[PDB]
Amino acid sequence: KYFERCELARTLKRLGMDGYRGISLANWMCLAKWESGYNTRATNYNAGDRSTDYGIFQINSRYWCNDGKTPGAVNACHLSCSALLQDNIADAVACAKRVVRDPQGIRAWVAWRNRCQNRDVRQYVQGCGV
Repeated sequence: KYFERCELARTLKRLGMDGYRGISLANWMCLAKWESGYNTRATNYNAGDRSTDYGIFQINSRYWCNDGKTPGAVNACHLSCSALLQDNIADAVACAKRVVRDPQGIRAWVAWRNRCQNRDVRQYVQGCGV
């Protein structure tokens, strides 16, 4: 499913993402926007290392979820990567939270550094009632 901007903002807020490990909702919005365009079905195969990025936050199979086909991969979120392809994003959010509990925090996603860090991300949550 492709979420509408404010629909996603409130969906993430209800799932407890607002200020999680000090990360604002607008930061998460910017991340989902640049990672998948708010598409829970988004997928990207990385031919270089044989891994795949899954769902709305494009979480990688090498370390976070298990798809059974990534060489020497781990499953830190303890989830089948299929769970990251559901319209319901509760599991993807649980995993995104797991990712940010590590040292890097939101910096785990290079796209956040590229397109959200030190950027004006207000626009992502304006008018959403969050």
